[PDB]
Amino acid sequence: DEVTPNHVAIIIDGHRKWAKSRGVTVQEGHQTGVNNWKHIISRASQLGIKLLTIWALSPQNFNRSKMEVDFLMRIYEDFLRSDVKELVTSQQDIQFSAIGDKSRLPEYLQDAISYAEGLSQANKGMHFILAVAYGGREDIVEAARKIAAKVEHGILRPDDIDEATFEQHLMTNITKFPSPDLLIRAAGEQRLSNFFLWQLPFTEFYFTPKLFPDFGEADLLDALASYRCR
Amino acid sequence: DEVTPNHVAIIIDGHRKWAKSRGVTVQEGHQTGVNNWKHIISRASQLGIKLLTIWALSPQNFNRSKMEVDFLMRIYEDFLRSDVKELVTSQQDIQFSAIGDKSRLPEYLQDAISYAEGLSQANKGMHFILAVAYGGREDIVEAARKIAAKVEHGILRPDDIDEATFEQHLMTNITKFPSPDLLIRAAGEQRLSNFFLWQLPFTEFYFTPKLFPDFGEADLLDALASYRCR
Ligand SMILES: CC(C)=CCSP(=O)(O)OP(=O)(O)O
Ligand SMILES: CC(C)=CCSP(=O)(O)OP(=O)(O)O
Ligand SMILES: [Mg+2]
Ligand SMILES: [Mg+2]
Repeated sequence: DEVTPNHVAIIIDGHRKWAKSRGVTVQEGHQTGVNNWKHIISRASQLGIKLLTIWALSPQNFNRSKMEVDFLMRIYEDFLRSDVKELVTSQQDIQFSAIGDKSRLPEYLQDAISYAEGLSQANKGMHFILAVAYGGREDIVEAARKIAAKVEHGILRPDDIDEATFEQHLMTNITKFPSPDLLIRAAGEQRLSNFFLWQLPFTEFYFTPKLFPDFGEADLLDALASYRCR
Repeated sequence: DEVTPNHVAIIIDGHRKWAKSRGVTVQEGHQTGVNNWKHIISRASQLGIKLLTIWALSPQNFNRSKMEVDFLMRIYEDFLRSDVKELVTSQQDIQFSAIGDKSRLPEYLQDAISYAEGLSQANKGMHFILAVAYGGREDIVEAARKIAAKVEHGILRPDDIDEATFEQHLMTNITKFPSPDLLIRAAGEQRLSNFFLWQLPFTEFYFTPKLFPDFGEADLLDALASYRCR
């Protein structure tokens, strides 16, 4: 249909709460979370969603323990090496990109990223964006900075700045669907936590109490049925 | 306490639904809505909230019928002439400002605005912002434009642009609490509808099904008790 969102974005959350309640380590909470992604992605592809964004890491998250953050970075490298490789080379023909401040990830993660982006570069199936070291304020600031540089070199005048111009300097300029139709946030909190900001003026929000390690294909289906009801 | 938000913002909504269900005119839905404001404002003042923002009109709302929009503009002039005058001159000593594209309101509304802003100019009680012809994308765009002009005149260089700089060119630069701690939206929809965007990265969202003509002091209390629970 057209009652199918073009862009769906997901804030993952609840991994430590989940660990805690399972009597298990937070690293294991994280790993079980990330293991969900591939099925979520496949399911969104089957539903004819054109873009799925999973938010994996904010700039503020670099304030957690070094050990926690390093474990996440490796779990993500592993995801991009096994799971994403499968997705891009499967019949789903998924296109992979990452957005965020990549300069800020270790070299090994940056390499995993460019490998999966190269591998999937010509694919024509659903776009999958992994937003990693991505923050909405930082995106806007960085847009404003690029536009200012262009102003400084006479390439652009101040009154040329409109939404559309602004939109082309954001990190979402890699899609024609920058603005999510549907934003899903697991684990019950009702806030954006410095995810997309510019990109959300008419996005439908969907909040579930479900902890993300428990979040599956059915939970995506549920979010979509809410969406179709609005 | 400090478990009292500094800034609370409210998206009003549900007036036509309410009219419809009361068998009454939408103009009357709107009037009964706006009549709620003064008690909401007084209550927020009593609770020690430092800033309340009520969003009265978006740029997209200029797409409704001319008659509807004109009725709203007059209802707002009346609010600023009777109710706000009382609030600013009462012991609550409320400070009034309006934000948004004021150029775009009729002259009579612009005059009501400057009169209430002058009247309350030296007050020291709670700040009350009426956001009228205000849209979050437009705010960001207009910020970016001012900053670009300043770049063009050598007043600012591109790498001087940071959050803080960005924040000082937004329409919320009239407060030291630009970012709401708590955002309330009546009538059940779960979206921002092009309200604040930059200002919301850590704002707590509170959605009530209550139609705004039915929204009173108790509903503000309820939103605050949810907030204190997060
Ligand atoms: C999805 C991740 C990367 C963003 C962080 S959600 P969080 O638990 O880090 O943020 P809050 O502390 O819940 O506002
Ligand atoms: C509070 C007012 C001024 C903003 C508009 S809320 P709305 O009913 O105009 O917007 P939606 O159509 O519900 O997205
Ligand atoms: Mg968390
Ligand atoms: Mg409405």
